[PDB]
Amino acid sequence: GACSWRGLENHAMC
Amino acid sequence: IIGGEFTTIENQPWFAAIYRRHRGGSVTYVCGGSLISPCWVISATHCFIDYPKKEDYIVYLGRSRLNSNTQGEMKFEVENLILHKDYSALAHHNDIALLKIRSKEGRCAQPSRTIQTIALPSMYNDPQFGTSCEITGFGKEQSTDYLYPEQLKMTVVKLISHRECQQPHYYGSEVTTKMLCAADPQWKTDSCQGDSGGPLVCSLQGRMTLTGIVSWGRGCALKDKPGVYTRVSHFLPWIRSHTKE
Repeated sequence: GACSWRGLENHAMC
Repeated sequence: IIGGEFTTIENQPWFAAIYRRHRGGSVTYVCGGSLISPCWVISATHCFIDYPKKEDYIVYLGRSRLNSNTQGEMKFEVENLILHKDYSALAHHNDIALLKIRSKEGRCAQPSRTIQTIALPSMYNDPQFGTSCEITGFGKEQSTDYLYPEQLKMTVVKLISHRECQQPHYYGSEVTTKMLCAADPQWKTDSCQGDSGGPLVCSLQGRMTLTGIVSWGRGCALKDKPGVYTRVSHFLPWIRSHTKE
């Protein structure tokens, strides 16, 4: 998923 | 980093390891960064946007391993966390951030064998497409991995023209002129989750230069889906003004 990509590190939804 | 090789901090001594302390006391790795002056680390805004509080963060320099101490390392608090006001968001615009670092003793970085600064590029001066550059980080070694590697990694990717990256079967309108694409010709090596904020370094007229900052990409080491990097040479005035804060 998107939460496993570069760009979403340290994100609330992830 | 997908593929590539294990390394130590002597081979990228500007590399900064950035962690966040949680409510409860636990500490987790956030992102990489690059030391551009004794008091300043540059990274990506997306790493911090959901938790913009400076007190949450810990920065290490001279660190070769994710969860153990490296001899000679230095630990810092974040005195100021500066995010780009024009950030927007997968294809992040203006994905650039500054961290002013200060130790518990009130000092900045002290250069050593394992701690050095990296030079910024000249304005709007980037290597030609096809140039080999290096990327460094503690990010995933496989897209499907749960854990981060314990040891620092680096690899080499080649710069892709904006013309090529703009193609529909690449990234289309998602990639702007303030971004740089880079990939392996066989798509076999790439940055990945957890490498964000870290350095893309190219030799620009003999000198090592911070060309890019790991920003985004669809998946990792996938055909027609390069890594996307913030184009540092297009942000020099922003860096110049904000490092006086």
